[PDB]
Amino acid sequence: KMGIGGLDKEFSDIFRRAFASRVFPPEIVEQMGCKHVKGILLYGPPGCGKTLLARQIGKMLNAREPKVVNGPEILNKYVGESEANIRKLFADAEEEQRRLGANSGLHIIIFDEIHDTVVNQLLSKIDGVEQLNNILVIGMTNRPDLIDEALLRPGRLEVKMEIGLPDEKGRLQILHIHTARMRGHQLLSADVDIKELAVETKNFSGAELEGLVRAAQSTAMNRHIDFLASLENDIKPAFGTEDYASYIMNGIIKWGDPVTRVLDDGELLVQQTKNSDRTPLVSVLLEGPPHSGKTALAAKIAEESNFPFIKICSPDKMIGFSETAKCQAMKKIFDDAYKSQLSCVVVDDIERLLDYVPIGPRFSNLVLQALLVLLKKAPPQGRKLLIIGTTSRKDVLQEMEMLNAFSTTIHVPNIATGEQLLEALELLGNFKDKERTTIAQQVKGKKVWIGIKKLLMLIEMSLQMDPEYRVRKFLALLREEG
Amino acid sequence: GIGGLDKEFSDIFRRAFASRVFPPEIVEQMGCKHVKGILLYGPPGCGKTLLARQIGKMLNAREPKVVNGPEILNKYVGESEANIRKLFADAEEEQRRLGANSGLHIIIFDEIHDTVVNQLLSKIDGVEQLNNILVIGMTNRPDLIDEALLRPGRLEVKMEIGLPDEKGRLQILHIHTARMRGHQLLSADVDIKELAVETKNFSGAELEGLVRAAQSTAMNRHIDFLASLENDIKPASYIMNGIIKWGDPVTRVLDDGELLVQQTKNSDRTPLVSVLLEGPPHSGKTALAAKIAEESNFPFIKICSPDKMIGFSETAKCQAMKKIFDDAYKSQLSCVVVDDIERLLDYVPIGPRFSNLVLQALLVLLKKAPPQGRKLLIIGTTSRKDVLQEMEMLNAFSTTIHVPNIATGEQLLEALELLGNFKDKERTTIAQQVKGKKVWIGIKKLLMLIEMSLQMDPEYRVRKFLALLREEG
Ligand SMILES: Nc1ncnc2c1ncn2[C@@H]1O[C@H](COP(=O)(O)OP(=O)(O)O)[C@@H](O)[C@H]1O
Repeated sequence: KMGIGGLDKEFSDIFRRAFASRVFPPEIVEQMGCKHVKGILLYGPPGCGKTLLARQIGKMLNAREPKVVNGPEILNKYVGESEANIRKLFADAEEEQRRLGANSGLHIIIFDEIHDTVVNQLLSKIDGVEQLNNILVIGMTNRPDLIDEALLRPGRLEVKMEIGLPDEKGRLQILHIHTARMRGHQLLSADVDIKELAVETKNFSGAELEGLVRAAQSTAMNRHIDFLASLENDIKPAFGTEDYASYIMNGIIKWGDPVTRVLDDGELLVQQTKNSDRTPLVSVLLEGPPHSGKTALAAKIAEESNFPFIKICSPDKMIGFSETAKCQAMKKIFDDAYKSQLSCVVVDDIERLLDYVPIGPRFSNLVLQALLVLLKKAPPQGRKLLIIGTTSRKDVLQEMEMLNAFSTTIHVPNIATGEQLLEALELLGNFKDKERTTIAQQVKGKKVWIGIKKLLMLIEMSLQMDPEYRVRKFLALLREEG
Repeated sequence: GIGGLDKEFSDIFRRAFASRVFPPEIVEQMGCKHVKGILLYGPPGCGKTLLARQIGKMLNAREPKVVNGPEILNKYVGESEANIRKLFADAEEEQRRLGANSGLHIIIFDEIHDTVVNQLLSKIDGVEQLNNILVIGMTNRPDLIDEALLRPGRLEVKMEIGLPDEKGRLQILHIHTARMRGHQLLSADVDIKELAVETKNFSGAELEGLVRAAQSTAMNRHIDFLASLENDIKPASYIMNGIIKWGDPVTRVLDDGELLVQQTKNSDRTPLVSVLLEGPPHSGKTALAAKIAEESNFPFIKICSPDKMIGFSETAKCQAMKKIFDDAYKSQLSCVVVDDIERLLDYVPIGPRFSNLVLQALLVLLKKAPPQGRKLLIIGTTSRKDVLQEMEMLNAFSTTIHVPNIATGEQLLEALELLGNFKDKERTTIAQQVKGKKVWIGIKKLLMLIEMSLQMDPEYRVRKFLALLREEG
C-alpha cells in the first residue's frame, strides 16, 4: 500500500479495474466473458509525479514484468529502422505470448513523453490484427490535447486517467516517508513538524518534496561543518508553481487617498473571488496615465491575495518573439493557471503586450485572440481564476471590445491636489521636514497633475541637486511637467 | 454478432455471397462474372472493422483473413509498392494454379499517391482475370477516397452504414450478457432494453468494450448500474450557473429553439435549419444556445468552442470545422452549436482584419446539407448581427433570434428571483429602484454584479448592486 501520497480513491478504482479483471482466478473472467484491458494512460500537470506512480503500479501488478522503459527519442536511428525498434520491443512480448499463449504471461511496457509510420506502428501492435492481448502499456504525458485521438478510444487505450491536484494529506505522505526514515534513525529536527510542512506547501510536486528535504540535509551538513528546511523553502525552488520584489521596486506608499481606495477595491475584488460560485472567472483591469503606478498595484493586490497559484506575466519575456510564439507562451501560462483551485494571474502593459502601435493603428490579431478568448474562457470546474490587466490607454482597449470583457475597471488618477502630493512626499521621506513645509506653501493656489511613478522619479530628480537648489528645481520641474 | 445492420447487411451479404453460393450451374444461367469487392464507409465508432472480420469469417471456412497495415506502403526504396502488389500476388498465384474453381481469398485494407493507386487498380481489375478473390475496404470518410475504384467492377458495391440499429445493439449486448446470464452471476439492475435505449452511437466493439469496462468494474468492487456510472463518468462545464428565466423573452428563446429542433428532426423537406442568436455582449446568448441544444435530445449534439481552436492557423481552424461537421453528417440527424462566430473569423473592428478562407468554409458548409436519410441543425451565436449581415453570411442562416439582454425592470427582478441571491426586503428595494425605468445588461454580468454585491456587508449589498448596475448601463 506504499508509497504514493494522495491519489487513493482514483488510483484505487483504476487499479482494481485494470488488475482485478486479471486477478479473479480463473473462471471468473470467462464468467465475466471479457477480454483483458489493453492499456491505461495518465495525463498530469508537470511534476505531479506520474512516473513514480507508474513504476510502482507496474511493480505491484507483477512479481516481475520485468518493467520496460522507452526512451523519449523512441525513434532514434533514421535510416530504416527506429520505427522498427518501436515495433521490436513489442515483438519480444508478443513472441513470449505466442510461445505460451492462453495463460499466464503478462508484459508491462511504458512510454514516457508519448508522425507517419510510428503512429500506425504502435496502433497495429497494440490492437489487432489477431490477439496481441496478455500485455499492458501505460503512457505518461504532461498534456492530454497533444496526443493522438485514435489511441484514446476504448480498446487499445480504453482508460484515461487525469491526475488529481496534489493532496495535503498526500503531501504529508511523501514528506512523511523521507522524514520517517530520518525519524527511525535517532537524528531528527525537533522544530520541524510534518503537519506544518504540509500546511505550508500546496503547489509542490512530489520530486519537490525529496528536493526540499535534500536541501535541508545539505544545509544541516553545512551546519555540522525550520533551520535547513527553512533555508530550502526560502531558496531551493524553483518550484515552477512569483517574485513580487521585481514588480514593487518602489513601495506602495500611501501617497494619496486614491492609493488606499485602489487597494481596498483590490480587496473587494479578491473577496469577490473567494466564493463566486455564480461567476467562475474574475476579470479586472487598471487604467492610468503613463507612469500611473497601476502595475505595482496589480502585483501588490496579487501578493495580498496570496492565492495558491500566482504567476506574473511580463512584456519583457515576450520581446523579440514571433507573434505565434507570443501567443504560445501566453497559452502555457493560461493552462498553468488552471491547476490551482483559487488562483490569480497578471496581464501587464496589454497595449504593450499586444504590440499595439499608435500609427495605423497596427496590432497583433493572434495575440488579441488569445487574450480575448481567455477572459471568456472557463477554467475547469472547481478551480477558479482572477485576471488583472494594466493598460496605459483606456479608449483603444475599449475600442477592440477588450473593455467589455472585464468584470471590473479601475482607473488610477494622478492626484490633482497639492496637499495630497505633500502627503506623498511625507510617506516617501525624501525631503527634509523644512522642504515638506515649503512644498506645502507652494502648492496652494496651484493644481498638480502628476503620476506617482512619474512623481517619485521627479522627486528623485530634484533631490540630487544641492539643498538651496532642490526646492526651486523641484518646483520648476513640476511647473514644466504640469 | 453485428448490432443493427440486418436489413442492409442482409441485402449486401446476400448479393456478394449468394451469387457465389448458388451451386453451381446457376451462376452460368445468370451468366454473370463474380463481383470483385465490397467497400464500407462509416462514422467513427461505427464498428466497421468487426463487421468486416465477421463477414470474412462467415464467407469462407478459412480465407484465411488478410490484414493490411495502415502504413501499407512502408519501405521507401523500391519496394513498398511492390508489397501492396505482393499480398495480392499470393492469391493470384493460387488461383492460376487451380483456376476455374473453387478458391477464394479475402483481403482487407483498413484506412484505405503515384504508383500505388495504379498498382492496386491493375491487380484488382485486369489485364486478364484476377477474379476468384474479394477485397473489402473500411474507411471513415467517402469523399477522401479515389473515384476510379468506386465504379462498378473493381469496387462495384459501396455500403454506407447508419451506426448500430437499436434492436441489433440489443442483440450484441444480448449475446455477451446472455453468456453472463447462462452462468449464475448477473447484475439485476442492468437491463438489456435499457442499455440499448441509452446508446445510439456505439460500435459493436464499443459494446464488448462497455461490457468490458463494467466487468472490470465488478472486478473493481469485489476486492443502469456500472454502465450508468460509466455514462456518468468514463467520458455541464459550459454553463455551470444554469439558466434563469427572467423574462418571457428569455424563456421564449429556449422555446423557439425547441421549435427549431422539432422542425429539424420532424420535417423531411428541409435537411437543415440554422439557429441564430443576436445579442450585444456581455450577452448570455451563448448559454441560451447551449440550452437549446440540450432540450432537443438529438442523437449527436456537439457545441464547438474557439478556445479549443485557440491559436490555430487558418488551415487548422478550417480543418476543425470540417471535422466536427463530418462527424455530424455521419449521424442520421444532429444539432451542432456554433459559438463565438465573430472569433472563429478573428474579426476585429479596427482594420478590418478577418480570415476570409475560414469564412468561406463555414459559409459554404452552412448552405450544404448531409447526404439523404439525414438532417442537421446548426446554431450560432453572434455578437454583431450587423457586421455578419454585412458579410452577407447572415442571409445564409435559416432563422434569426434576437434578445437585447435585459431591457425592462420586471425582467431584472424576475432574474434576481430565479437566481435567489437577495432577500425579500432587498429585492423589494431594488424593484423600487428599477421598476418603470430602462435597464440593459446581459445575464452573465448580472450574475457577476450580483456576486460583486454579495461581497458587501448585509446592508451595503443593495447599494453596491445599484451602483454597479448604474455603471453597466
Ligand atoms: N496606488 C498605486 N498603484 C500602483 N502603483 C503604485 C501605487 N502607489 C505607489 N505605487 C508605486 O508605483 C510604481 C509602479 O508604477 P507602474 O506600475 O510602472 O505604473 P504604470 O503601469 O502606470 O506605468 C511602483 O514602483 C510602486 O512602488
